[PDB]
Amino acid sequence: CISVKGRIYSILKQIGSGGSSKVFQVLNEKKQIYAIKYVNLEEADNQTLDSYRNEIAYLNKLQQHSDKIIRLYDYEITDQYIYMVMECGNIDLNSWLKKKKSIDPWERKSYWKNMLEAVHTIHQHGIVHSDLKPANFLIVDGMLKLIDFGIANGTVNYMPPEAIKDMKISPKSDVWSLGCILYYMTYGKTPFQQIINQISKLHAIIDPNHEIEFPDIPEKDLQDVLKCCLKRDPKQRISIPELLAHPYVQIQ
Ligand SMILES: COc1cc(S(C)(=O)=O)ccc1Nc1nc2ccc(-c3ccc(NC(=O)[C@H](C)c4ccc(F)cc4)cc3)cn2n1
Ligand SMILES: [Cl-]
Repeated sequence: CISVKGRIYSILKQIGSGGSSKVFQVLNEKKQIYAIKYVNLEEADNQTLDSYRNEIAYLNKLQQHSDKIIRLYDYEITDQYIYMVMECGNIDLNSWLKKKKSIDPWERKSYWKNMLEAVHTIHQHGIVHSDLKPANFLIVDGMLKLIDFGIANGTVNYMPPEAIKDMKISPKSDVWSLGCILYYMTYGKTPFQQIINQISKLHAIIDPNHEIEFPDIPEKDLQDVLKCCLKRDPKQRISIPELLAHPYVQIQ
């Protein structure tokens, strides 16, 4: 059992395991299920501490706004630890993408509508996630949900081109990454999943004369979204507001 704000939660099991953190499935007093995230601050430098405070502040704040942000029922913070008590998932996306070989199309689209609402609402509060990946979303009553904001602190397929020339972050960056996910969700893999040598996989992402391949398919709209989501020049890439009005999410 765990105590947050003098409330007892019988642990049912581990679900998540970071270096300094855990996620637990958990029964409350009335034996309703919840996920609780534990973070251990014992070893946490001052920025890492501010990053946590910020992510939490912003996750706290976007409760009102969107059911597509992971619900957060309560939290405690202390110099030693953090507990966050949250609605409990079925499974993350990275998980659910690996097993599924064949995806119903009215359900891929429902999930895409869900990703757009979520990322739309963080863009409206000046949050660019800057590292979107399926890990960052969670299925919850068949509804897809964002669980973090890329503020707090090993795949590389979802990385947008402009990211690689950091070496300035516009919400377009997120659109690329949502792209990369949607691509996997229709062509069973990410765009640069074939190019295993990483030094060159980076070179492919930035190269305009390199051509991402979009197999012709039944939903032409969906083919259009992916091409528009994966334009290298971010000012030519399609905005979240644009994507929300695209036939693909609009035509029934
Ligand atoms: C059976 O349940 C399952 C099973 C399987 S599995 C093993 O089948 O793949 C998989 C999943 C579930 N459920 C589940 N439910 C929930 C609810 C909430 C979250 C959740 C919410 C927010 C965060 N936030 C953060 O990690 C960020 C980085 C953060 C936030 C605050 C900080 F101070 C520091 C960092 C992270 C996780 C995760 N899960 N996961
Ligand atoms: Cl509660």
